[PDB]
Amino acid sequence: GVKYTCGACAHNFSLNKSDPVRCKECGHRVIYKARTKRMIQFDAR
Amino acid sequence: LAKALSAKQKKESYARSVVTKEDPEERQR
Amino acid sequence: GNKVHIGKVPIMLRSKFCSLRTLDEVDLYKMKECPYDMGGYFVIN
Amino acid sequence: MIIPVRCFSCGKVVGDKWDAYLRLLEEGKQEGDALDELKLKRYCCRRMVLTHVDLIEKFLRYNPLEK
Amino acid sequence: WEEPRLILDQPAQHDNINKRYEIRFGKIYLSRPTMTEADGTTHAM
Amino acid sequence: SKPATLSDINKIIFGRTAMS
Amino acid sequence: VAFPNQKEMVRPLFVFSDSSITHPEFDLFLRELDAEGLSVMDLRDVDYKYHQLKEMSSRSLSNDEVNSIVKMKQSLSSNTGFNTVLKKAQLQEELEEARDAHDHERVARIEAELKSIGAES
Ligand SMILES: [Zn+2]
Ligand SMILES: [Zn+2]
Repeated sequence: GVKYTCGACAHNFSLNKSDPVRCKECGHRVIYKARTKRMIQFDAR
Repeated sequence: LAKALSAKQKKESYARSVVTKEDPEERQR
Repeated sequence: GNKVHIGKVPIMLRSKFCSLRTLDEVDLYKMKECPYDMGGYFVIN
Repeated sequence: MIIPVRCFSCGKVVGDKWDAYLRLLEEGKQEGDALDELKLKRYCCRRMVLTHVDLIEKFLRYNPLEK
Repeated sequence: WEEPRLILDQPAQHDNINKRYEIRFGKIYLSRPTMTEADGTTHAM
Repeated sequence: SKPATLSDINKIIFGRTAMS
Repeated sequence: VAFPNQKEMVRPLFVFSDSSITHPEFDLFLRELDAEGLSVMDLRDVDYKYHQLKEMSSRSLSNDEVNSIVKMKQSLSSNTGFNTVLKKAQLQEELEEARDAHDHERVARIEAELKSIGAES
């Protein structure tokens, strides 16, 4: 349901709150959440 | 004599390196 | 009578027993280490 | 980090002259002569290009975090 | 090697047998830093 | 024992992305 | 895999297409099955396969299974920068162990291997 990204090989996957926190392909122990989908706006000042 | 005494104190290495392949506490447990 | 593990000693960074001593400039970048970092400290927790 | 778009003091556009400045320095011109060639007369504008450090080249050497 | 010899003696009489128990400390071995995970695997840190 | 229809086979479609 | 009319064939995974099976394709498959004299999969078996796929897709992997998959892909791994740096560091540690043990034969092989792996750009 929620996207992640591996800290080593930059691979994208998903977790279901029951898998171990690991990369699928290279088995890194460090993963990062993906950027949101909400609209992002700045005032250019 | 100067060469021998200068190079005698240059060699100093007591600790020997090793490779750990498992968790050290395995023997204890 | 063989090798008995007597404890773990913290390693000073960029010393002879650190992993970053050998790494060249490119692998230092791949390891996310700054080449301007000089070492001389320890990482506890 | 990267060349500022405008001069801080007066607001002249200096962000389009970095590559030309590097080219002129490559050809062997002195820094003052290169700044003269780029028509930067006021020393406020000359300071912007003369003292800039390009840090983005160091930041780009780290592998991208998303692919 | 400052105090390389621990010594325990026991003049057992229970035929007098004087028993000395002693342990010697030898070489020190060091390794590169390693990380041990909860699942039991190890890898270079 | 009934024959499988098209929708039944479509329920078990396993794509190349799913295979990977 | 195997076509009904044709013979058995070993194919890689990428040959299959994500697009759904069309009506003439399934009709031709049924005609090939009738020509060979075979039947279609039962609805109970279809439901069993569907439950198997849903269970496998919704399964949660264990630590040992994840490590086995990682080791399998590492065996499949031709090259990866992080893994090359880790292997070079491990080789350097093995080299210092061999040097400290006064093993003049192993250290030459490790140096040759490092020279082959190295020379980056
Ligand atoms: Zn990964
Ligand atoms: Zn100005």
